[PDB]
Amino acid sequence: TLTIDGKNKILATLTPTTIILHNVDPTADPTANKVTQPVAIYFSEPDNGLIASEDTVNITVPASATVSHYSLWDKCVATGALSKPQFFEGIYVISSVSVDLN
Amino acid sequence: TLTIDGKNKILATLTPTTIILHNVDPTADPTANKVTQPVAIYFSEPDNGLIASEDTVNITVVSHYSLWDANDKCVATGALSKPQIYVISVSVDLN
Amino acid sequence: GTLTIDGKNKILATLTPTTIILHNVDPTADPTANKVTQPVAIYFSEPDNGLIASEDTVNITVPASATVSHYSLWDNDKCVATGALSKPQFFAEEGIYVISSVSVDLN
Amino acid sequence: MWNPIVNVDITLNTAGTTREGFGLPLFLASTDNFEERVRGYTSLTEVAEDFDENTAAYKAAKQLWSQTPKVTQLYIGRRAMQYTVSIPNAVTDYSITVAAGGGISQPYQYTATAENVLQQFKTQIEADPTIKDKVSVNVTGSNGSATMIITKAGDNDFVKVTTAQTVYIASTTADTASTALAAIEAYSTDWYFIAAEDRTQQFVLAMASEIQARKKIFFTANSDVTALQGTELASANDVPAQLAKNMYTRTVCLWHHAAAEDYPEMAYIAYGAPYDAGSIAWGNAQLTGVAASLQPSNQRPLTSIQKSALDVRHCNFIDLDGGVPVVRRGITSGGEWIDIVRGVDWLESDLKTSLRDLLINQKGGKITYDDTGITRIRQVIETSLQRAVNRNFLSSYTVNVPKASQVALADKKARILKDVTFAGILAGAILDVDLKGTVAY
Repeated sequence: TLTIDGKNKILATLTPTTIILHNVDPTADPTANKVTQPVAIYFSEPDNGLIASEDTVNITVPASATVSHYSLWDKCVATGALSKPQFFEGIYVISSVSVDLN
Repeated sequence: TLTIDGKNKILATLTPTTIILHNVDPTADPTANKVTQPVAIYFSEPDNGLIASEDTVNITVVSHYSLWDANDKCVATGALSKPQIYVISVSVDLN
Repeated sequence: GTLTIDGKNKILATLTPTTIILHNVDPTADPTANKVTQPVAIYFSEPDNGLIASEDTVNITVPASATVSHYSLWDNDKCVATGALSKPQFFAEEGIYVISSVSVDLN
Repeated sequence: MWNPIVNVDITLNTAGTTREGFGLPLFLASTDNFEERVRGYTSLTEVAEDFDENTAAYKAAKQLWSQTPKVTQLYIGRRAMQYTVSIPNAVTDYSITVAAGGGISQPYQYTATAENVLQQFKTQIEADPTIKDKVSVNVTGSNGSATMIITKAGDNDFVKVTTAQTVYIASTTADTASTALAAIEAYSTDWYFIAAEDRTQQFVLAMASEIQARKKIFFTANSDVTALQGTELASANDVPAQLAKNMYTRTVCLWHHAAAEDYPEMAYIAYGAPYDAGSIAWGNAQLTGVAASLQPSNQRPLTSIQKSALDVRHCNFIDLDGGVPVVRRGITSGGEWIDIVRGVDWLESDLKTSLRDLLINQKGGKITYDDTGITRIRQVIETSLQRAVNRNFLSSYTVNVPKASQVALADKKARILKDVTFAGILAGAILDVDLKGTVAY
C-alpha cells in the first residue's frame, strides 16, 4: 500500500528507451518474433504514480505483416497487447503509452 | 504490466529504513498520530517483486503503521493485525 | 521573347482554382480518373512577381485503406494543374493529409 | 475625477534598482494556471499571485531576483499537458469538468463496470456542439482497468480537467523538447537564456541539441554523484560526460548537490544578465545565498580529486576560497568561455540590424552592384566591429570585399554578394595567478 511519494520515486527509475512490435505474444518470450525495428520513445516525469509518453510514435510495419503486441526495452521491462490487431504495408500510429501503479 | 525483470529493477531503489506505528491511520497524514519512536528496519534484495525484512523488529510502546525512507518521506501505510510492546513478526509486494 | 512582369501579373489573376483532389495515379491522363478523395476548398492570394501562394493550410481526409501518389487542382470544373506528391503514402486507416502551402509560378 | 494637488505615498518596504543588459531569461515550467503559453513578470510578488510557494516556477523566480542589480523581467513558458482519468474503485455518481482556450468550459455527468462509465463521457464530449473540435478523447482498458486520455486538439492550445472522489485524475507533460520549443518560438521570441524544470536525462540531452541549432544558451544543473568519479571522458557516461562528448558549446552545466528540488542555475544567470554583453568575465562569480557544492554522503566540500573529475567533463562548480564560495571557471560544455559565446551573439545581431537598415529600410536608397554599393557594405560592417572594440571585447579587425570587376556575372543576375569576410582579435582576461619567491639574509 505505497503512498504517492513511493510510487513517484519508484517510477522515476523506469527508463524505457525503445519499443518493438510483435506478432506472437512476447510475454512468454520477448526476444523472438520481431515485426518492426526498434523505435525511440520518450517518457515524462512521474505524477500521482503514473507516467506517459510525451509525444506520438510512428512505426513502419514491413510488407505482409501483422501486429498484435509490443514490448519496451532499455533488456526488457514491460509488454502488452495492442488495442486491436491490424493487417496492413504502412505506418502504425501509437499515441501516448502509460505505465501505472494504481 | 511490468515483467519480473522490470519489477526487480524497481524495488532495488525503494529502500525503507525505519518504521513508526500510529494509533490512527497515517495514510491521510503521515505526520501526526505517532505513538512510538523511529525503529530501524532492514530489507533484503528484491526477487519476483518482493522484498522481505531481514529481522523481526521489536518496538516499544495502535492498529496502524507507516514506513519511512532515509530522507523523512513516508513510503507506505496501513492498518495492523489488531488494535492495542509490539513485535513485528513483513514485505512489500507489487502483485 | 518573354512576358514582362506586368504581363505575368495580369495573366495569373484569371487562374482561380478553388478545389483540390488527390489520386493514386498520375492525373496527366483523363484528370477525373483514379480519384481517391473528395474535393477540398483552397484559396490563393493576389499575384505578385508572377507568383501566387495559398492563403491557409488545407486538411484532406484520406479514406481508410486508400493510397495517394498524386494530386490535381480544379476550378467551372476544368483541371488547371497536376503534379506528383512528395511520397506515395499508404493510409492503412483513415487519416489526414496536410498541404502546408502550394504556389503557382510563371518563371 | 478629483485629484489632490500633491499625492504622496510612503511604505515601509525595501526596494532595489534594476539594470538593462543583453537577453532576458525564460523558465520552461510544467503548469496550467493560465492559458497563454508565455507571460511576463517584473517582481516576485506578481509570480506569487499565479504560483504558490512550493511550485517549481516560484522557486526559480525567487532565486533569480536574489541578486543585485535585479534582472528587469522574467518570462515563464508553459508546457503542453495531457490528463488520464480512471476509476479507482467499484462501479455503482461520476462527473468531471473540462476547460479549453478562451474560457470555454463544459461540465459533464453520468449518474449510474468502469469501462461502461467512461464510454458515456466520451460520447458526450464528441457530441457536444463545441469543445469537441478543440480536444481529443480516447478510452481503452477492460472492465476494471478502464482509462481515458484527453489532449489538445486542433488550433486550441490549452486544455484542463478537474472534478466526485470516485473519479481519479492524473496529469503529465505531453510535448518533447523539440515540439515544446517550436510552439513557444511561434508566440514570443524575446528571450536569450533558457532553463527548464524537468531534469530527466532524456529531456536535457534533447533540449541541448535543439538549442545548439539556434542562437541561445541553455543553463542547467546536475547532482549525479557518478560525475565525481573518474578522469577519462571516454569512459564516463553521466549526463555531464555525454554533453562534453558531443561538443555542445551552447549548454552550461553546473554541479550542485541541492540541484534536485532547487534551481541554483537561475542565480548564475542573474550574475551577468544585468550587464552588457561581451565585457564581463563569468568566472570567479560570487552568488548570494548559494552554498558551496558538497558531497551528499558527508556534507563536506568536494575534494581536489572530485574537482578534477568535473574539469575533464567541462562542468562548473562552486569552489571555495578561504571561506568565500565562487563559481570558478564558467565555461560551456564545449570548452568555450561564456563571454565569448554571448559576445559573438550580440555582435551577430548588431550586424544583422545594420545591414537590414540598408537592404530593407533603404536608407540612402537601394544598393547598386558596382564599387559604390560594395563600399557602403564595408562601412556598415566596419562600424559594427568598431562598436565591439569600444566595449573592449576585441582589439582589432580587418575586412575584405570582392572587387566589382571580378565577381562572376552569374551572381550579378542573382543579386547575391559573396566572399565578404573579416577577422577579429579577442581581448582576453585574467582569472588565475602563479607566483614564486625567495627569502634570504
